Amino acid sequence: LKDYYAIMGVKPTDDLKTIKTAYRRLARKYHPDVSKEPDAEARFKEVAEAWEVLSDEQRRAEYDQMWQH
Amino acid sequence: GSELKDYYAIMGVKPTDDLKTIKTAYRRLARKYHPDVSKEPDAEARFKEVAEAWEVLSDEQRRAEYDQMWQHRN
Amino acid sequence: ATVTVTFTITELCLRTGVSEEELTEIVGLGMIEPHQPQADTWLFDDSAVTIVHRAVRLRNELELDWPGIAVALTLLDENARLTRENRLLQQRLARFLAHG
Amino acid sequence: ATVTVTFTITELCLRTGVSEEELTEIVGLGMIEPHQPQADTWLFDDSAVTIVHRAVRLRNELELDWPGIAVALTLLDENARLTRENRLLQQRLARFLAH
Repeated sequence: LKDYYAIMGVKPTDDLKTIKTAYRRLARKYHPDVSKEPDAEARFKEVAEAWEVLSDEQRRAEYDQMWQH
Repeated sequence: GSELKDYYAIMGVKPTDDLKTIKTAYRRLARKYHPDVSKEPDAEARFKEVAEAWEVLSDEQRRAEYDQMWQHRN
Repeated sequence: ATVTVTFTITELCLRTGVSEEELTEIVGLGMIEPHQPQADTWLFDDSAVTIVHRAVRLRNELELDWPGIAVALTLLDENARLTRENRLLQQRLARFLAHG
Repeated sequence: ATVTVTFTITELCLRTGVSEEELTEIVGLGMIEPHQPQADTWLFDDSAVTIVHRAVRLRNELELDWPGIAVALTLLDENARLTRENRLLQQRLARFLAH
């Protein structure tokens, strides 16, 4: 199990607006067409996967459950 | 002894267009004429004119005044 | 089997997943153009569909509003063009240096 | 031994004319960084002022919201890098032709 919130540098209690700002920052940092980082592919892979889950209310709800047990 | 330009024609919009529409046209023209990407030979001069039109049309008070002056020119 | 494919606003919206309101802004921003801009009905070539799909992908990947997407795509394409030009100049210099 | 004068988001707002709410988004977008991001009170240095001024100029020029400005500035930094490289390569070609 991955810590999606750590990957995105947000708190488990943050709202969608805050997580989206974080996605924007991290996509700018690590997107393959924008990044100058040596580990861009690896880091963007983890960020895009986390955002895929956290951006969706239902997906985020089940992830939260799954992380407690 | 002054100048009065056709700001609506400069921005490619109609005198009746709302602010949202005019702002979209500004965005389009600024992207077209931006010095780092523009493939237009007169980009600097064209953008200057666009910025002048937008400076007026984005201000609802200035716009109202311009409309009155333009409409009634002889 | 050459063909010309034409979409109405509604057909284009269905093909690309963008709303009619978003399509209006995308047109206003100069990202695509209908056959006749001031015609009473906008019609789009399928070349426009391709452009909208690309912009939709970038909107998803960077989460920018449409004006930011239009600009980002323009800069990406200019940078890609310069990158190609730089590679060409590097090759030309190598060719010159080989000639002596 | 090296000293960097810092100041509040309120002072950052005063120096830039950008509201504290907007400055908070600009921080969130990673355009500027407070000295201690986790500290109860964010403090910034003069370089944050320089970055915000450049961003304001681009906002006036292109009328993008802050996320679009952040990306545009990054891509423009890349454009300038490629342009410097283009010029250096052109100079090397001239140097060859003149030898």
